[PDB]
Order: sequence, then structure tokens, then C-alpha cells
Amino acid sequence: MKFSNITIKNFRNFEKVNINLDNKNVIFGMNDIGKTNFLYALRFLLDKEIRKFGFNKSDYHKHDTSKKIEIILTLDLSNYEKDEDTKKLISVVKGARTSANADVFYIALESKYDDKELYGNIILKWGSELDNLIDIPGRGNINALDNVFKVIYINPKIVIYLIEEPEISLHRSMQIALSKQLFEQSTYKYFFLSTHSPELLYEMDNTRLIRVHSTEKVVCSSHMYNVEEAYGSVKKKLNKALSSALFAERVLLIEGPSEKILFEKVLDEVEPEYELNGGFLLEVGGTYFNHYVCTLNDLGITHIIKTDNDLKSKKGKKGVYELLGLNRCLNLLGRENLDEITIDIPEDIKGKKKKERLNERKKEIFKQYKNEVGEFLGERIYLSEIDLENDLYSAIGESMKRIFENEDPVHYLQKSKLFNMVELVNNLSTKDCFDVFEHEKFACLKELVGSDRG
Amino acid sequence: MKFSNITIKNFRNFEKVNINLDNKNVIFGMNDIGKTNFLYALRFLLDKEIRKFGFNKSDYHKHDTSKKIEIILTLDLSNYEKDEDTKKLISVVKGARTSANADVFYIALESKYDDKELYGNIILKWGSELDNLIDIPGRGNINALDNVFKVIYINPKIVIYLIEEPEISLHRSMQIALSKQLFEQSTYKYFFLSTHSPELLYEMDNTRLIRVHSTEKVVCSSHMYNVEEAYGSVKKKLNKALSSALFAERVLLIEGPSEKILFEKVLDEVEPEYELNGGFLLEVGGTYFNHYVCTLNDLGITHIIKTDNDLKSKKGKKGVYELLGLNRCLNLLGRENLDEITIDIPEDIKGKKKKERLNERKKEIFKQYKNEVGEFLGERIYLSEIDLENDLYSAIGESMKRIFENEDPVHYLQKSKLFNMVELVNNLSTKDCFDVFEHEKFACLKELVGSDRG
Amino acid sequence: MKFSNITIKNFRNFEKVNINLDNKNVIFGMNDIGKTNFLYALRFLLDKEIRKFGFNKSDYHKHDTSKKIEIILTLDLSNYEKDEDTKKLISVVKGARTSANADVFYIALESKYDDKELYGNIILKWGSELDNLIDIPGRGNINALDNVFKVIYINPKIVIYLIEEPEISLHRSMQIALSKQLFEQSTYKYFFLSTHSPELLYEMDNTRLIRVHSTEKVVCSSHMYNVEEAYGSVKKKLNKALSSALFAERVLLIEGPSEKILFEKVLDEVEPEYELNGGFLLEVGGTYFNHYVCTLNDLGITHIIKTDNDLKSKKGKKGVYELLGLNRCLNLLGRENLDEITIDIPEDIKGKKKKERLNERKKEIFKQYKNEVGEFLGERIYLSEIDLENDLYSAIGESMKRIFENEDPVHYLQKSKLFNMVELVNNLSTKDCFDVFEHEKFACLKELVGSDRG
Amino acid sequence: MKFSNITIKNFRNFEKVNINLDNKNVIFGMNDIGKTNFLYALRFLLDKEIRKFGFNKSDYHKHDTSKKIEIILTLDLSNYEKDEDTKKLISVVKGARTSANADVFYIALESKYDDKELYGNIILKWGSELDNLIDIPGRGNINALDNVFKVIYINPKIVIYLIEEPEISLHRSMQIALSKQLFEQSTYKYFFLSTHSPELLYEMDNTRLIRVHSTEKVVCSSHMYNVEEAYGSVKKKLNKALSSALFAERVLLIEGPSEKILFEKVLDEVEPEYELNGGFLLEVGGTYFNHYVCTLNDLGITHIIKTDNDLKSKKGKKGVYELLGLNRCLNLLGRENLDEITIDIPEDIKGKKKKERLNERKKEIFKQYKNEVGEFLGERIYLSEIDLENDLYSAIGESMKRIFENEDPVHYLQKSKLFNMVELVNNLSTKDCFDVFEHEKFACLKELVGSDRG
Repeated sequence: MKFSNITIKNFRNFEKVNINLDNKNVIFGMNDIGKTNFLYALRFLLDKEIRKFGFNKSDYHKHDTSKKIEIILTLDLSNYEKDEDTKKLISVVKGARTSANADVFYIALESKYDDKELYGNIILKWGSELDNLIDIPGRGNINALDNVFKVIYINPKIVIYLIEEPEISLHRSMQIALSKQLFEQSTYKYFFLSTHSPELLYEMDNTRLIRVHSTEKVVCSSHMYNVEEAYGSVKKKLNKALSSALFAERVLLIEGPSEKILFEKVLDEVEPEYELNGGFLLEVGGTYFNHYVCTLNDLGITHIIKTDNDLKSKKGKKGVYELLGLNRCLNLLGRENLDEITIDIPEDIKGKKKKERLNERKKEIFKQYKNEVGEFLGERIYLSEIDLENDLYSAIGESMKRIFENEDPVHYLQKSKLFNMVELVNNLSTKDCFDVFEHEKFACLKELVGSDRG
Repeated sequence: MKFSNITIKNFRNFEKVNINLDNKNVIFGMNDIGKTNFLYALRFLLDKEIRKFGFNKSDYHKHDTSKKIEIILTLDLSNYEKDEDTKKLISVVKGARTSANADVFYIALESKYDDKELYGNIILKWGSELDNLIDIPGRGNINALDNVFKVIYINPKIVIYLIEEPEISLHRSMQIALSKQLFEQSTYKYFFLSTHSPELLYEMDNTRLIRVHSTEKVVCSSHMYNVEEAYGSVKKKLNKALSSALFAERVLLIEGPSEKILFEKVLDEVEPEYELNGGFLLEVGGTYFNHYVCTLNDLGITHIIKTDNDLKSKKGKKGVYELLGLNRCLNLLGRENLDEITIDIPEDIKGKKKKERLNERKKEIFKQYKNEVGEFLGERIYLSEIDLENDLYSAIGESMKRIFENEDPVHYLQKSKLFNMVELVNNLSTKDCFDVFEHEKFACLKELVGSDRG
Repeated sequence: MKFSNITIKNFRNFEKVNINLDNKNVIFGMNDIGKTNFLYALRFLLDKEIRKFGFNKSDYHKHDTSKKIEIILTLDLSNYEKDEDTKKLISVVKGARTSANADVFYIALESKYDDKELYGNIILKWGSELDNLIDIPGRGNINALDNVFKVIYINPKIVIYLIEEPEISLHRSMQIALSKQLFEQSTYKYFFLSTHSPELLYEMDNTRLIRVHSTEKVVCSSHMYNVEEAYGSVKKKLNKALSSALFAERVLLIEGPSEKILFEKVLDEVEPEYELNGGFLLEVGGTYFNHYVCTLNDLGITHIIKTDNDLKSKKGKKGVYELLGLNRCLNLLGRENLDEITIDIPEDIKGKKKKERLNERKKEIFKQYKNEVGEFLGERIYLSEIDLENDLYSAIGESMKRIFENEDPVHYLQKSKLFNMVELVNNLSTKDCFDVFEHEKFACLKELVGSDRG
Repeated sequence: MKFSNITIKNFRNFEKVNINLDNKNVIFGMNDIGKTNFLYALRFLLDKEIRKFGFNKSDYHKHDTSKKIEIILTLDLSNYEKDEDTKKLISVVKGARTSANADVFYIALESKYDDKELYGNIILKWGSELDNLIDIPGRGNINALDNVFKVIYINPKIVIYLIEEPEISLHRSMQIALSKQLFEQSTYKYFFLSTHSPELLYEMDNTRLIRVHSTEKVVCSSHMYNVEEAYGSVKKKLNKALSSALFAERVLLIEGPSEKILFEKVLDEVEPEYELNGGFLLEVGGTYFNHYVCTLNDLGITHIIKTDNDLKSKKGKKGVYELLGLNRCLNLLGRENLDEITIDIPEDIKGKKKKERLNERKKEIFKQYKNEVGEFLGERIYLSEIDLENDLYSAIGESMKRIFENEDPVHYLQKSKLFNMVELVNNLSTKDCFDVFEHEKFACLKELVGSDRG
């Protein structure tokens, strides 16, 4: 058995929502009322201790309008022959599946109007098809649906867990321990989890991620999160980086710590983001962008990428290079990897002349694929012509020639990436941070901020 | 007026504790009962709503032993021009202090025995000296101490705020907003704050940090946290890095993301629960170590440093280099910076021979200062001879020659730091990570784990 | 429809109890737990707010023994023209009862075992006969039984009221007002009432009185209380006298205030705690005893009768007298009244000789009917030979000659019944009251106390 | 020590009340809020658990007007030298009584305004005189007044009990037991008791009775209730009669059960809700009226008396009679008893003519003392000329001649008091009950009803 989707037609703030499901569902977002009402909708469907009180006047969409509450759950009855849960579900629902080739099962919840005697009268029905459902029989206080499912609710037979906000008064090491227990152990086969803590998502895999949007109207996006076998050795940094970005509205994907130093200085001088959200800065280095981009795109989070046009030399060869920075953006657009170029160079001196020759090659590569660069710019993908250091020289190069006594200030900062960046940031003023922010090669910061003039 | 220290001579789980204070005090740690009882001790000293109920039997260290509760607060009254709160404390407390030469002031709490009549009878006294205190006069239900101080308690006249766990059911952007309001606005002049969330400490300055140790016996370490004017341009990254490290037991200070990739691969193969038991990896890049080390040392957190012997060339000068990797560790040991050396290198080729000459000079430098290196190993400071890549080649170099078709994998892995390290991690087995973990040049990982063979 | 009886086959202190019912049921007694659980048994039968929680482990007679709870209510459904409630019960319960020849109708409750899964699972069934009951159909949270009956519970569709202890913090005039509203108004057609206050019973008629016995085992006696049209002009005195006697264990029925004054003096000298242990003195004068005796006998209260052999003259006729004192006891034994006698007395003097002739006639009538006197003594009926004053002279006559200067104290004490008896009580000692108490003509006091020597 | 009075000068419904006190105080009445606030005023004076919360805004007289709450208690410090409670009070109040001849002690409560800081600040002071009170010294949370007194509050050192409504869910035999314990045992030396049940007053003596009047404005009447040694043998009957009359507004004092039969039939035909509005019929026989009348007069209950002009013969002498009916009313007005009169009557036949001669003597006696009869009529005292059956014959005598076959229906009613009055009441209509009610010899019933319709 595998939960597929739940449709809630009328509830406290749900109107016609459909949320795709899996086993191991996780819900998060700004709307705490929507997450609480999602868990209470599950409790009304599958827990008798909540269902026995019926529906009140307050638990309709408007308080006297659209008096038909429907909650329907899809179950995917077709499975393997050897699993116990499918057969133990089928053995209770006898007259349900009229055909033995039935693949989909439905558990429905109907409600009467609240005007009659100030009561709701929840009525439950199964059936293997949406039309022609039949009633769930029960002799007394107990339904036949209660014989199959058990619901355990946590707040500080087939078993479904509902964990609400377990990080309250909890140290972060115990949150990481609970994350490992939730997503690795076989005890929690079916659960629904709501949280605000990114430390509960450091170990996460084969889970359905549900994001509830910031609006008062409940909007839900669902993504089926898997980590494939290629990223198994870099899974921990990937999950630790992405878990804090899941709680953001706007995420800028950058390479390393020196870009974070520069962008945090520029943002602290321009907009300290006490008025704004203050979206996330995400460090992505050594991998491709497709995993983060599909995860954030299916969840409704806007993704901004600034990258450099790198030329990676091949291993064990001479004079051949890969178009890695172009290939990552082409993989983002869904294209295939380009062929490798061959660069023939004399020896001469190999210190400083080779970087100039490679920079000229990067310039003419940037000239060749300008249409693909415009297609990257159609999305929020920003590919530098050579490197971000050259863009910084094109923005604030007079200040860089003032601070650094060398005739060129680029190579002095390339020769020590982290240490010289702090020296430039220390001697950096308010005027030229705005010069960086207003430049046309730093529009990624403008998209990350997302400012409105008024 | 500035709070200096509070001494609690007998209370429900305190024995003889003495905690130094400031304005803007922050308390954190594993022992939640100790933090709650610290806030209750402050409420018993300064809040009449807690004093009017008196002391029970349970408000004692052992439930009958050493029945004399003393809570004494030191104030350091006399300033000349600093504030108006000193004068409004003088004008009410005219009795014991008359001369302006008295600089130190005391507010003392005493309790009677609970053996007979089942009551505590909290008695309060002021006085400018520890001997010869005099009673606080009060005509009815109200003391004269209540005219000076006001206490506001938050849980989800001179004014003192007591905020207990404000991050409960709170999104992390609002935690950052509350941190900025707590440590930048002038509304919260005096407060005591307890928290589990690192997002409430992204903006912190001029504050007293109190750490409560993991033991059942209450041990408190207090540090006066300031950020000086040199680190003002890198303050936000530094605070964001240090706030998560404040909630750990063992912290390893590393340089950048390549070290993090390699070390989390090695740790995930060897001990995948290092974050559960209190380990943390801290990226420190572009600054000196002393600001992190003094903060972690005064709070009782063990600090481990893994660094490389770098040569830093100056700006505008040719042939002179800085012994910066030695200089950071010498600054950690409280010593002055070494003088700059001169290296004479001919024209030749600048690519590969220059690196070999610099590595040879680093080997001679490492041989010259071996006594200082042994003193660095006396503390938890680990300085490599050349680089981490050479130590990795000394550990798993046959594996690196197997993965990489180049005969020298050190140069190939140093051409692209981030992408080639992910490639090495991808084709890495369980046998290689134990070879890295058991090597003598990677004892920092053993100190971070904390396991001792003998 | 008229409530007939309820049988509770297993409940938290009921074993096989069977209580006859009517409309307007009143329950009282020492066992407060039994009254509370009687009202809870009614709530478990007829209220969905109590049924929806089911049965616990504590809702059983012994906590594991005889796990089959049955609560069955009989209704005597079929009338021809009496009310409209019968037709509105037929119209919903069309299934089991179709013919109009079925006069008796049943509402049955059954419960499952609480051994496994910790639930009771109350199951309800109707049917016009005890065998072959059928289930009550209900589509959702609501039964078809809930459509007919409504239950309103008071504690400081056919409607049943359940009033529990309404006299709490209530002035006694409002208790009499609630009594008049409960037993005269047509709003409370069906109710069950529990009380400790006799002021709630000053207006009672056409009601079923249920007494719960003082034992821990629940014993219930039911009496159908009516006041006939003969006692309609003295109804308020019978109700006010009997309401306080309903809360007693032993009741002595006396004539007037002289007997009460003498017996309260004697009891205050001998056993001053007769009211604490359950004794009561009831004044009955001018009526027959049968209305009190049948009510007290059906409720399990022991009744003791002390009376005098009076001769009652008729109106308008001379020389004919009625044997009223014999006739009341003969009516108590279910026998017809004796025929009138004729006494021939000459003119003579009418003051003192006439009383002696009447006393001699009373002595010879007492000699004639000694077998009937012995049968009265078989029950708790005590008939004096002439008068109580002669028995007092036969007990303490020397004391009466000492107090009163007249040689015959019987005539003097009979000239003024109230003022001379107070004079005899005033000059009375402890020795005289024990002489009255131990005399053979005052065994009614020994039966009222209840102490038996052997 | 003995409590004398408590003055409450501003409280939540008290304005300037003075209530005289003794030991063993009992408070009752319609105003439940006034009794509850009287007990709260005692708790605010003498209980630290109520003083430590202070005064709110609501517990002032109006919600802002006359913000000066004063509660003062008087104690009678003069006592015998062997008394312990006086000595243990004096040993704590050291500087209180400036003279050793001080007889009166004061315990005073004062309050501050609640306009600022929203606090009451209860301040307590002793002193042996109303001017020049001094503060109660207390070092911490505890006053010196708390060392002397202990307060125990009951709701379903010198020790004061406060029992509020103990008859709730209590059987009446336990109420009589608690009454005997409260008023006979020496455990409850000091108490204040509030009740609604007359069964808690069956044993009562040496107590202060406080009645709270039916108005919303708190009016309190206090009476010192004692039973003298003359009524010690009729004490139980007297207390059982008076306890139910203490909860009434208008009380008619009648002789025996025949008058109760007649008057309660007449009231059931005329004013069926006489007891609902505060009427009560009290049987007084064989005693004088003064003990009931002084108790009801000091408590503010209106007393109505209907009595007959009886002639009682004297022991041991022939022909002398007492004017008992005149003497009881003269004792009510505070006059001495009249001398006995002598009637010389020959032997003749003493059946019927003797009663006629005695009735003629009663008529001329009624003619002699007509001025005293008018003075009795000035109060609510009604004395018949001969007897009540003669007034009944003067009212409805035609009906009595219709029912009774005798030409003289008075003597047929006199020869059997109880059975013939029931026979008259049985054959009694609505018309002649209004004839009894409207007659000028039955104005006591009109005063008993007493409805000011206008």
C-alpha cells in the first residue's frame, strides 16, 4: 500500500486542495494554521477520538457556506503479492473491489449540513471507484475502518504517526538524532511531520516534501524527494545546505566562501534585510545544480544561480578542456553536454601567459554561445564571461587599484582567494558597495532581494 | 549601573555557584533545569509575585540539608556621568550609602528554615558592604526595593526582562528579527535570555554569554563577548558560524569546503554519529583564530585547530613572503609576529618549479621552528608541513594514483579544489577512510571525536 | 407512553437490580453513589454524549468479573387515545412493531468485553419482545433512537429531565417553589430527581418514589405515590409531615404535641442521639393511618404506631359511640369497621362520673377484643386501654402525686393538656424517664430506638 | 478574650456596617453575596493567604469611589487572670497597651488607593485605643499578628474556624450531628458559620445570630441567643420550632395543630403561595411567648400572635383561676402578672352550664381590660374573647350548623379537637374560606400574608 493523494473539499481554510502524498510525508511553511488543519483533517478521516465529536459550526470554510465537507484518500491497492499490509487491507474490505484487477482504493468522508440540530454527522464510505461507493458497516461505536488503521498523535493494524512540532525545548543534537530515527528506521513506515527546524531534515530521503505557501489562502506544493546513487558520497553537505534553504523564499546559489564574504559585505552595506525577508545564500560547489533546482522548483521556491565560465582540464590528457560552467547550465535547461575543445599552446612561461590565453578562449566561447547565454538569462541563471573577480574589477576596479598597490588587482586576489578578499572587504566603503549592487553583472543580487520601489 | 555577578549560596539545584554578569546576559546549555532555576532565582530576588508565596520544602538543595538560602547581587553603583539610573538608585536607598566614595553595592536575600511551620520567610537587605547590611523597610505588602526595579517575564523604575525560550513555534526569520531587536535596540537595556536556537544569536555583541555544562551538577562559565573594530566588516559570517558552534562540546576549526567534504566523507564512513555526541566542524577562513578561541575557551568548549603552513606574498613587493601560518598559531600562544623572509627565485617558469621551491622553503621553515611546533601540539593546534593535500598523499596516495590517471595526483587535485575533491570522494571506499582516520597527520579528527584508545 | 421499569443487569455497583418506574420518578436515600450511578445508567441508555465515550474498565460491577452489561427499559407502548407520543414513537420504530396488538416495547443496551483493546462498544437494540430484538439502524454518528428522545441534565421529540441535587446553595422558599413547579406544571412530564431536601417534596402527587437503602449493596424500593380525593383538604399537612419522615429509618406515629413534649423529654434523658441514628417522631391527628403506613411499608421504612382507645360520639344522636381507636387499627389490618355500640347513661352529673363510666366501658371493650389487640401487637401497633395519661400514671404515678398537689393527677393533667404537661416535664428527673422507658406500656419507644437487649 | 464587634467601613458591598459579635457566630439570610463577602472580610483581616494578594479594583464599594478600606475588630482585652488566651495575646503585643488597666483592644486594617500602580497595599495596625494606633512589626513575609491567630477555612495560637455551607450533599442526620458538634463540643471555641439548612440549628445556645436582610443593600441584625434554665426541659422542641422560623419573613405564632389545620386549609383556598413569599406558621404551646418574640424582634423578623383568653385553675385550691391569656400578653408588653381571681360556683351539674359561666366571666374580663387589649392590638398581638371556635362560629356559623347536625356546632367542635376539625375542613368550600379571611377577628392571617400590593 502507498498513499497517493488526499483531497479536502471543505475544511477550516481548505477550498479545493489536492496534495500528492507518499509514505513519509513532511509539511512545512509559514502558515501554521494550515499545517495544523491539515493534521486535523487527517485526524478527522482516520482517528475515532476526533471523529466521535462530529463537526462544529466553526469547522466549515465560511461559517455558513458550502455545507458539504468531503475528505477523500487514495491508496493504490495494487501491490506485490508478498506484502502484508495490502492483503490485510483487502481481507477486511470484502464487497469493496468488485473486480480483482482493481488498482485504486478510496476512503471517503462525507458530512451533513451544520444547520440541522447544530451537528455534523460524519459519514464514512469505501469503494474501489469514485462513483458507486458503499458504506462502512459498524455494529456500534466502532467502524470496520478502525480495524485496519491505528493513528498515534505526538505533541510535546496499519499504524500512521502524526508528529507535530517535536523540536520544542529540544537541543539540536537530539533533533539530528530524531531526524536519523525518522528517515532511517523502519518503525516509522507511515508518518506525517510538521516542523520549523532545519536540523530535523539533515537526514532525509525517499520522502514527500509539502510546502505551505505564505499566503492566507492555503496553497500546497508537493515534491517527491530522492537522492540518487551518484550523490551518495556528498549527501550530508547537500542535505545540510538544502534544509535551511527549504525555509526560505528566495535562494541564491553561489560557489564558495569568498563570494559569500563579498555578498554579505555588500548586502550589509546596502540592505541589512530587517525590513525584507532576507533570503538565503546557498553554497554549491563541486556538483551540478539539477538536484537543488528541481527540489526548489517543485516546492515553489525561486532559485537564482550565479556561476563562472570555467574550463576544466581533462585527467590524464594534454591540451583538452571541458566546458563545465556552460555544461551545468545546459543540463539545467535540459540539453546534453557539449563536446570537448582542444587547445594547443607552446610552453614558453606557464605561469601568467597561460591564464591570459585561457581567458581569451573563454571570451570567444562566450561570444560563440550568446544565444544560449540569453536563454540562461531567460531563467535566473547568470554565467560570468571569465570569473567573478573580473566582474568585480569591471565594477569597482578603481577602489581595487587604490587598496592594492599592484598595477593589476585581479591576480593579487586570485593568488590568495580567502585572505585577500577579507583585505578588500576591510577597506571597503558604502559608496562602492552600491556600485557593486547597481552594476549589470550583479543582477543576481537584485533578484535575490526582489525589492519593490512602491 | 552594571550588573557584575550574582552568588546563589543555596537553592534547589545550586550549591555555591558564582556567575559573573553584565547587562544583556544570555544563558544556554544542556541542563534545562539549571537554566529554569537560574531564572527562578532571579525572580525570587527581584519579583514580588514570586516572593509573596515564599519558599517551599522543594526550594532547597537537598530537601532538608543546609537550610540557609542566600542570593546576593552585586551592582557597582557609583559612576560620575554615565547614567541617570545610578541617581535614581541613590535617591531611594539613602540610608546605608550616603558618601559617593562607595563604588560597590549589594542586594541580599536570606531565608529562614522550613523545618517548623512550613514556611521560608524570605528577608531582603541592602548595604554597600557585605558585612553590616541593613533591612529593606516596607510599611505593608510593598518593599522599598520594589520602587526601584520592575521585572517583566516572557514565556510563550529600572526594567529587567526575562525571556524564556522565545523560539517555540517560531519561524527562523522571526528569530533573526528578534535577535536584531534584542541586541541592537535600546529598549532591552537589561535582560536575561535562555534559548536553544542559534538563529537568535546571529546578531550578538556587548553581551555576557553563560554556558551551563552538561553535568547534573551545575557548572557555569561566563564570557564577556565583544567584536572589535577590526572584524566589523566580517562580523555577520563570523557570528553565523560561531552561533552553531556555541551549542557543541567539541569544535574542529577548518579552512574551507574541501576540508569539510573530505572530513564528512571520512566521518560518515567511520563514525556517522559525530553530530549526535557533540562534534562540530567550523569553517574559519580569512581571519585569525584568536576571536573564536578565546570565546570557546572561556565558555569551556574544547577547540581543535587544523591549519596549513602558508606563505603569503606582500602587495607591491617582490621576493618577500609572510610566515602567516606560523603567525596565527603564535598569536594563539600570545606571541608577537615573526619577521618576513626573503626568497630569491629566478625567472625560469612560474607554474610548477616555483611551487616546488616554495614547498622546499616550507620544509626548511618547518624544520627550523620544531620547538614552537611541539608547543602547538601541546595545545590542540595542528600545523601541516606544506598542505593538507600532501598529508592526504602521505595517507592514501596509492589510492589517489589508482583513481587519477595522472602520475602526480597532488598537482591535479590542486588545479581544481572543489570539483576534483568530489571526484576523489566519489571513488572512495571504506578502507581509505580508515587509513585517513588512523594516520598520525590526522589526529585532529580523533580529538574531534574524543575517543581515546588508552 | 408510561415508563414501567428499568433492569440494570451489570453496572458499577448494580448486580441484578430491577426498579419499577413511572413518569415523575424521585430517588433518595443514604447511598449517594447508587443514586449518581442510577442517573449515569439512564444517561448511558438514552444520551449520546455519554454513549460516544463508551465504557471503561471501571464501568463494571467487579472490575473484571461478569463482563456483560445489559440495561433494558420497558415502555408499555400501546394506548388508543391517551397521547400523541405513542404515535411519534410508532412512526420511527416501524420495523419490529407493525401490528397495534403489541402493548409492551423494549429498548435494550448491550456491551462487549473490555478485556482486549480497552473499549466497551455499547450496542443498542429495540424490539417489542425480549427475544428476537433487532438492531437500531444509524447511518453515521447518530442512531434512530436519538430522533425520538432528548435528554436534558441539570446540575448546580420526547424530553426526559434529569435533575441532580438542585437544593445546593438554595433558600428553602425556592425549594418549595421548585417542588410546586416540578409536581404541578406540565413542562416536566418525564423526569428523574435526586435530592436530600424535604422541602422539595412539600407538593408531591402522582409520582414514583424510589428509596435507596443504607447498605453498600444497592437495594431499591419503589412506591407509586398518590393522594386520593378524601385527603384533598388536608393534603399539605400529610405531605409536610411525611416528607421529613421519608428520610428516616424508624418512624413513630403519635397523635399531638403533648406526646411529642413527653417523648422528647424522655428521649433527651435516655438517648439524646435518636435523630442521629435514624429516628423520627411523626404527628398524625384527625385522619386514618393507612396513607402513611402503605407509603412507609412499600419504601422499606419501619413504622411504629402508638394510639389510644377512643370513643367517638356521633352528631345529632344521643347515646351511640364509635370504636374509632379499634377501627383505625382494624383498617390497618385490612378489616371492615366494627358496628356502633350504645351506652345508656342517666342524667346525674356530666363532669366526672361520665368519664368514669366511659373508662369502664373502654376497659370492657379492651377485654372483649384481646385477640385483635394481640394481632395488633404482632405488627408494630400499640393501642392503650383508655389513654396515655393513665399509662403515665401506671408508670410514674407517685412522682405525679408528688409534683401536683391534687390527689388525682390524671384529671388535673387532662384539664389542660399542653400547659400541665410542660409543668410535669419541668419537675421531672432522670429516674422518672428511665421508669417510663423501661415500662411495658411504652415499648413503642424501644422499637423507635431499635436497641434490643436479647 | 471575646469578640465584640467588627466595623467594615469600605468593602465590595459594605458601606458603614457595624455587626456586634460574640464567640460562636452564625450568619444567615437571603443575600448570599453579603454572607460570602462577610467571610472574605474576615479572611482579609486575619488570613495571610488572602492578604498576600492585596486588594483589586473590584473589591472596593463602588469600583472607584471612596478608596479607603477600613476593617476594625474589637476584642475585650479585660478578662480573668487564669485565662490563657488573654495572656498569650498580651505577651505578643508589647508596646500596645500603654496602661495596664486597658480593657479594649483593636486590630485595624487600612488600605491605600488603587488608582496608581493597581495595588491595594493592606496595612495592619494594633493599639488599645482608636486614636494613636501603631504598626504591627514584621521582619519579612510574616507579621506579628500571624503569631497569635490561626484561621482554618472549610468549604465542601488562637484558632478561628470559618465554615461556609456545610450541608451540601449532606443527609440531614449528619447535619444534626454537625450542629451538636458545633454548639456542644469545646473544639470550636471561635467560629463563624454560614448556612441555609435549619437542621444545623437544632442544637444552638450561647451563640450570636446574624441575619442578613433581603435587600441588595447589606443590612445586618445581631442577637445574642441564650436559653435560660426555665426552658431547659423543653429546649429541643423550642429549637426545632424556631430554627425553621428563623428563615422566614413573617411568622404567625399559633397554639396547636387544629389551628394549623384550619388556617392552612384557609390559606390553600386563598393564598396558596404564602410560604413561598416568606410566611411561616409556628406552633407555640405550654410556654410563654417572650423567648420567641425577643429572638425574632432582635433579628428583624415580624411576629404575629393569635391567642385565646384562657382561665387556668390553680393546684390545691378550689374556685381560683389564673388569667393566663392576659398574663402572656402582659409579659410581652413588659408588665407584671395580674392577681388571681375567685369564682364561686355551686355543684349542680358541671357538664355544660359551668363552661357557660366561665365564658361569661371571660366576656366580662375582656370588657374590664379593653384598654390593655387595645395596647395588645397596637402591636401584632390578637387575643380572642373566649376561644377560636367561637370566632369561627361568629364567622361561618351557618356552614357549621349545616354540616354538624347539632343545633350548637361549637360544643361538637370542642368535644373532639382534631377529628371534628378535619370533618369541618373536608366539608368546606371556597366561599366560606374567604369569609374567614375577610373577618375582623382573623386579621392575623392578613398580617401573615402582608403583601404590599397597594
